[PDB]
Amino acid sequence: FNEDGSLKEVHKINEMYAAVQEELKSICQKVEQSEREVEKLLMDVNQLKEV
Amino acid sequence: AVQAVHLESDAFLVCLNHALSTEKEEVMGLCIGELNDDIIRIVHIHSVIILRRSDKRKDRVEISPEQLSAASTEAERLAELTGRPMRVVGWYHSHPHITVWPSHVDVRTQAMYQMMDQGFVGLIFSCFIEDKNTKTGRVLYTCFQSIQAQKSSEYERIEIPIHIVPHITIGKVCLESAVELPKILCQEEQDAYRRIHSLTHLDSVTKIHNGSVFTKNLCSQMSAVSGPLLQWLEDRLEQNQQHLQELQQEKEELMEELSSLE
Amino acid sequence: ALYKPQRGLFHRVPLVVTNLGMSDQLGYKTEPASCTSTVFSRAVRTHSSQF
Ligand SMILES: [Zn+2]
Repeated sequence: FNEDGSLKEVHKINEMYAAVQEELKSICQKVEQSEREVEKLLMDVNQLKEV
Repeated sequence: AVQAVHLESDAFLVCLNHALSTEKEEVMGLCIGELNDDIIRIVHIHSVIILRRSDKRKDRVEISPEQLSAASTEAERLAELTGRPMRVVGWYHSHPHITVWPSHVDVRTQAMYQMMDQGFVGLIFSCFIEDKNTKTGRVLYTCFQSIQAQKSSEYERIEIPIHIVPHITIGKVCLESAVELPKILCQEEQDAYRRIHSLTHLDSVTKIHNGSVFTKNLCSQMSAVSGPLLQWLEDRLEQNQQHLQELQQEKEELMEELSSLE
Repeated sequence: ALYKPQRGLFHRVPLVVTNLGMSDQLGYKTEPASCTSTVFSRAVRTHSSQF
């Protein structure tokens, strides 16, 4: 039960969830960057096809 | 006054994934966009904001002016970040195991929001529909507004044409909005648990029971939401890598075809 | 039956007996929630040792 209330499971699981949340944040950032690169390359290809 | 609504698939995906998050209750959110003119008045919806519903219960879906203030803040932030003239233009909610059409309560709420601004439109997503006879699944959506009845009684429904604009790639706003689902679910569980822990006059064995319940709830959240969401993002990164390789090959091919001609 | 005074007359009051049956609600999820996620597996595995 730990001291001053709280529970050990509560904090362990909250920290595990925070770790998974940060993993998702990192993967979200990098996938967003990949989407930006795809937009750039696709605009280039379509403009060249128009020409 | 309003004549049509265009919704960027970029936000349609967030709406649908929010609707498919749970079948046991109705969920809600707001729709950000702009006004546009032709010939015809149209609303272009670019992004959405996911909301946590406090009242819950069946058919009782309403938005607090607090969430309206949050939505106007998000609208200003996105208008300055993107340089677009973005305002809060609509709302959406989910009807799991329930007809796609709006209820009298949905229409009265749409009228209560139109009293704020006649430019406001409503969306509805009909989720998990079961039919063991056909063994077929369905998912539906509709857009609507409200108008005073034929005689001087009370508001009635009216349909608005809605189309989906192909946004070839996912916008940063929509990814940053879609990753809010696990965070909002975890915050909901945490707030429920904090309201449980507020009653200091409480048994210890009861606190152990509640801790076990909290642990199993977050385990379910991770098994059903965070895990599949992360897996989908990994698979999409693989798809994006392959697509970038193919498009780079095609760009080099077209560059070689066109460059030597001069 | 339970009785309590109200209007000088005594009226019956409901009685319930607490028992284990009151929402023990055994769950135990079977069938693995297996994911092809490298990041999810890595995080769960890193923080498994913790409890
Ligand atoms: Zn409704």
